[PDB]
Amino acid sequence: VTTINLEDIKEIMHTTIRLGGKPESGEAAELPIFLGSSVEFEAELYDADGTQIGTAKGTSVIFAEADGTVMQIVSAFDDYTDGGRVTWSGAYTMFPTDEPKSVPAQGVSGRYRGLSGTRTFQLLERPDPGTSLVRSSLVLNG
Amino acid sequence: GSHMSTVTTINLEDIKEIMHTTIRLGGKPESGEAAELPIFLGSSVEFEAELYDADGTQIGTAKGTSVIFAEADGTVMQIVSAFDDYTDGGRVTWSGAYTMFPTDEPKSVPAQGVSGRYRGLSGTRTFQLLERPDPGTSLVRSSLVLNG
Repeated sequence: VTTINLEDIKEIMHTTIRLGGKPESGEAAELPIFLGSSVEFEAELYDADGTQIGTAKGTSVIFAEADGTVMQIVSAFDDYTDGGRVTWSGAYTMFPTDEPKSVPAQGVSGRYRGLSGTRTFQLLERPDPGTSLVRSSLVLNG
Repeated sequence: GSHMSTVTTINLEDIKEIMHTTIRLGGKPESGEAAELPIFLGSSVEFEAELYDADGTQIGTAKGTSVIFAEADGTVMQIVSAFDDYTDGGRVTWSGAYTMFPTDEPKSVPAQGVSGRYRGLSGTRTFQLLERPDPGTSLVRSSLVLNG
């Protein structure tokens, strides 16, 4: 039974962050709609020795649940030079912002195809709105 | 990179989807840590749906969440994270971002077979809003194409 286990991924994430808010014009202004704050990102992925192992790209958007829990939804994927492509997506709690977060992941190509598991990501440093340092990990099996 | 081999095909067309929705307006956070931050809660939909073939036989269920946001030029988008569970015992995840408007044209995001006969296949999940027979319900025409 195959198990894949990437720990201590260094993830350098180039972020485009958008405030959102009430639409002002267009069809959306005539509908009950708020635009959520969003992050569009591209990232380089490195192993714990600093060797690049791949890249990532995705989008996350802020929303809230009935109980008042502020959430983020993300849809993203990794490309691993060695392993292949791994999609990942789900909703996770926004707060606290410095704890590790995880959503389900699916391997879809290369040696990762047909395995599924969990993609993890923890914000270490956000020095400016353009780049974040993330500590990441991936487990797949099947 | 993604998978280009298309040795095996699964093509599900003309799925009739009865979608039950929980709609939240969103807006500015009113309490807590989020309120001190410059953020907006996107309008969101949490949904569960029964999936039928064209004969009225249930072929599965779907569950997910979608949220409205916008691109830099102001184009309104939705992001969705979801999955189908089919009656033959497999799951297909699907997620991505698509342009909101017009709300009546077919939309689609990438899809991944994760278990059952779908495992290891990849492709596209499509969905088209046909009508809203009441504020809690959407009737959707859907299709799923997977290969690998």
